[PDB]
Amino acid sequence: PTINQLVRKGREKVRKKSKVPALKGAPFRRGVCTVVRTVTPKKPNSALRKVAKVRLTSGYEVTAYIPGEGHNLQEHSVVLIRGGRVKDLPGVRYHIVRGVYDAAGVKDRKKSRSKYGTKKPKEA
Amino acid sequence: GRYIGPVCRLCRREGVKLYLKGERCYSPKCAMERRPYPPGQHGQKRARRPSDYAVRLREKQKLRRIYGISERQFRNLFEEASKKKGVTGSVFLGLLESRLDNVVYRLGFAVSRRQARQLVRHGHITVNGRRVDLPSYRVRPGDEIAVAEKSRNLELIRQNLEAMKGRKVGPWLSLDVEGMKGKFLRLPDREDLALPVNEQLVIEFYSR
Amino acid sequence: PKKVLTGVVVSDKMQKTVTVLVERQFPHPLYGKVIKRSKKYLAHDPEEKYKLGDVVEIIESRPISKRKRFRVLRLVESGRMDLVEKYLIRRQNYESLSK
Amino acid sequence: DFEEKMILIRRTARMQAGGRRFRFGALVVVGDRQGRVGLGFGKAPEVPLAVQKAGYYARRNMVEVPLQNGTIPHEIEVEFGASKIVLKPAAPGTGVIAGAVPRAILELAGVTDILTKELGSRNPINIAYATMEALRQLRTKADVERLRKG
Amino acid sequence: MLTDPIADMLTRIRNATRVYKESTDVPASRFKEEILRILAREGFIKGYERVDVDGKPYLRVYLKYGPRRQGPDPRPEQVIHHIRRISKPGRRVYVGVKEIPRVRRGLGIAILSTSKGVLTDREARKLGVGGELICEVW
RNA sequence: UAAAAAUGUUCUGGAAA
RNA sequence: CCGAGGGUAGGGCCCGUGACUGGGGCGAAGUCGUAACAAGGUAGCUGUACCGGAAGGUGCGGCUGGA
RNA sequence: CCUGGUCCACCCGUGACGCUGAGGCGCGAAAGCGUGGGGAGCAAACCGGAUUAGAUACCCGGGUAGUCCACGCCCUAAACGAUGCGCGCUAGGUCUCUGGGUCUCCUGGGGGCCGAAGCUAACGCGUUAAGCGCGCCGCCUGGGGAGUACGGCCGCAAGGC
RNA sequence: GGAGGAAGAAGCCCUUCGGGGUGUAAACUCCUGAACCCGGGACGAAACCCCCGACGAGGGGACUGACGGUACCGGGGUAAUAGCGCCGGCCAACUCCGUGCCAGCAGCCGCGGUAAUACGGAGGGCGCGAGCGUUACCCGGAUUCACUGGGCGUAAAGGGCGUGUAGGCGGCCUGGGGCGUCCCAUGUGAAAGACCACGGCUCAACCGUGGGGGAGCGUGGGAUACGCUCAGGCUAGACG
RNA sequence: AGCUAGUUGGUGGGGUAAUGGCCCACCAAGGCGACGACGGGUAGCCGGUCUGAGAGGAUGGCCGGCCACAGGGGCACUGA
Repeated sequence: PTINQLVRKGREKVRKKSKVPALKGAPFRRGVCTVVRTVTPKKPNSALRKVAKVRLTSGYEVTAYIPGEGHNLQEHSVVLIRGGRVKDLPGVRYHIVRGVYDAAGVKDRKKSRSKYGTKKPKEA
Repeated sequence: GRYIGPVCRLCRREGVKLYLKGERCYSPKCAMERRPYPPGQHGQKRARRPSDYAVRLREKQKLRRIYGISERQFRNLFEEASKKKGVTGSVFLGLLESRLDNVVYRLGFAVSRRQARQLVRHGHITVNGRRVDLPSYRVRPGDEIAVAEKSRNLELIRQNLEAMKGRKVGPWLSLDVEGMKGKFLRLPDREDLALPVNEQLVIEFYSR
Repeated sequence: PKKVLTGVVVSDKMQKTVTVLVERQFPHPLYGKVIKRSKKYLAHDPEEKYKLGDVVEIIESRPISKRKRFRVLRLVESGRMDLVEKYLIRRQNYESLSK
Repeated sequence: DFEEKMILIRRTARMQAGGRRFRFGALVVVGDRQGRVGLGFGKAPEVPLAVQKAGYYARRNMVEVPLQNGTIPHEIEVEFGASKIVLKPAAPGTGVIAGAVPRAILELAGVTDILTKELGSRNPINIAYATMEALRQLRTKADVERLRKG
Repeated sequence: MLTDPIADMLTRIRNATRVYKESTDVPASRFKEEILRILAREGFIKGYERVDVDGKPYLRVYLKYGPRRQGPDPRPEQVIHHIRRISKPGRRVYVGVKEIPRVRRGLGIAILSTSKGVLTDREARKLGVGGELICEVW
């Protein structure tokens, strides 16, 4: 466009949209699972992913994913939302953080334990 | 902290013989002299044309591992080595030679590098009068590095100080063998340091 | 130094006051192009002797009233109803940019 | 003889009644790190075959580079296809600031210090060729003058 | 009605140089001659000369090329490789003496219009003046 | 340029290479 | 005299919510057909208008991105 | 009969009076709407016949708006060269409409095709540029949601922006 | 912790059951001495004030340390923590077993349906280390709002077409003005920060001293090519 | 997308350390707006900070300068 047309209209900044409204960007956000079920994934893949539907301190009720194998969440377990989406679950855009509040670490995990609560076993 | 662990395990892997142990690593068994291959379970099979990245990694590790300098310092010192007016190639290599303990090792005193460090961490080493114990201490021109007195009579300092009779020091250092002194006449040169390292790569590895 | 601006006279239905239209040009802060722009000042006319289409200088002055902070320094040219029409015409069009 | 260094090998396919039938592409760059490089793209039914072939043409598509202390006389922005490449001279010590494809060439040409930037389509082949035109078009104060004599 | 005499002139040169024309005609302007004088001194053209086409004042620029070449396409190398108008009416460009551009590491030239005359980058720099940046040629 | 000629449906999800 | 605030009344902007309702996106293996892609079996697309469970059909004009 | 654009020739007059153009205003195929008029042929809708598993279609027989005129609305399109307006510059060959010529052919304006240089992702474009340049305007920033909703303006409505 | 230390213990893992790996790693030998112990122990504090000289200049005198019995120094002195991520490609790093579109992974492309370098464990490896990963947000990469530095026949993109308001832009010659513009001088541009040089804490991080930038805008002076403005002259655009 | 009654200007007053519609009578009808007035949203500004080849982009916590506020709100007294 003509310089004159830039002088008049000028350019336009992009403005990025957040993939995670956990308000204040808040690295995380606390909440309570009001529904803790298992959804069937998107396509290529088949499975029974375990997802909790949690009510938040942001004033939002979102559905999040419970990473790892085997979890201990019930209809009222307080939980810490982390934000990180799941490709197959059309709805889930956040990950429940293992090892915080009612969320138990992953029993017997031995690799990447840091990413799953699961403390550290004593070589005993 | 400064690795500490299987080192003549890197004489291997980098495939470019290393003497981080000194005496032995200098013998007919640098570990290297029996396995010119990397460790692990595989270690002796066809090797994919290492990526343009890999080469640089290996070049860097070659160097950094060759001092014991832990990355943080290594890469840090590298940056200083950048702004400083001049070729990063010389400079850096030079700033790696200015490492107190290093010079210690560079001027007999200690059989090897890892050993020269401890000598520093115990006082045994001394500079232009007052003593020093920071392996990171950076030597400057006209400064001699002297052993302490409490040591001079130590079984180790002996044998190690003996290996000097006959052998000459690097073209930028002197040495009062009987009076354990020797100065640092000037920052070493690319050629003087005959290192199995291709600095120009180690440099490219920090671009990305 | 008191700021001295040169502009044309558009309007003067005020008592002892005359609105002046000062033009200026400058490089665009990002795109270079030199561009005009304008402002109107309410210069004081105690003598009541300057009128429409009068290119006059305007000097900074101790506040004479709200808005009026300039006095007419000196006439620079008379008769320029041409410059005034442009202004006038621009204000006229506005009456079509409504909803 | 020269250095030789491939930039990329690749496998393409054409179809037939019985399904797809393959073929290989070797884009090889060869030089002496002191003024002479050449690029060549070979095609064959076996990788080995293609890379040898790409090496052959390689020496045939040569080009004198006016190296000057390890760098290029001036700066050029050559476009090829929708692939643009920019070469800007550097000071000693800088090194080669380019991508894999252009570096391979510049490095075998003997260039030691150079600022580079790929713009537009970064297609390997196309950038690679856009780099050779670029090097091919450089001049030195010397041949600029033998141009505007009098 | 032609909106940029100079721009046009630069273009007419470009156009014929690229089709190995012996000379090209361009409408006469005192300011334009200046440019041309510089284009001739720094050696880009063989020379210009006020002439008259159909009763009107024109400038005949004489192009200069390189020697014939080998292989396919023997079309000679070009003396005027590049020639781009910098300051145009749609956006003028003025440069301080410190701000003066260096064209092609030195193997090229920019042409400024200063209060001291239409001079080149070197001439402008030496004279410590700056100005409107007419064009650049390499 | 001017431009005739066929009544008749459908094939679960992944993966092929 | 002015005046924080309070009080009656009526406008404006925005947010939440509402029986029921409109269409939308998404969702391994549901139902009906068969509009389009090869004169895709009535060349296709198109603005409009009427019509039809549904794709869509027909009218009028236009396009070739059809012969 | 009234009237618009436009081109050639003579170079006679004016003497930069120019280009472009947000808004505004005007025009704007077909269908569609409001009065009234008109209505042969054609023909959405609609009713038959036939085809078909079905046939709200294709084919056949009928047929009302409409198509036609006037006045006023509507303001959309594959409104297309899917290519904004103007000016300068950059090989030719050929066919063609219209003007002037010292009517071999030249020269001006227009309509085509092939192609220098150059451009393009390619296809292709190429003095009727999609080439090389300057001026001004419009417009584009991944697909769907959607030219949808809310708001506003417009319209009788349909809807348009 | 350092230096020695096996054609190489055991255990664990692979195996074409010869063997290969973890690995000089350990054990083992000497050697240094983080911690801790005893003794000593700061700088930061020199004037207010007092005395001689006038309560001036100058000289001398006395009080005062929260941090601290800390830093630091002397002597003595024990082998004295290691973890986290990752190893399909991008991207450094591969094998065995388990599972069998399950359980699970996943930043993008995608891994799993009975031989999975992709899930989970192990061995092994790579990276970084008192750290190592994860989430959120900013810039980069993104010439992906393109001033530098992009586009619109078919990929998103020419307005249905005119006329025209504001605006933008404007041919050739000359002269006056000197707003744009360019040049010199000068005022301003605090400090810290940043950069460089050199110094002070054993180094560094911190820290001090010095040095150098700076457009912008004010003031005074000057230039006049180009743009602008007034004026005169022209005819190649345009109109008649 | 239009906004404005202390609204825009005047004269004479009150007021103040002082200019001024800051406030007041009286008079005149003005002022402002697509160069975006009025309105809605968000926000303390800067030195700088992060990023960038650069032009830019993002940001304004510590330290330094200016502003503003002191439970929400109005007002004055003392006084340089």
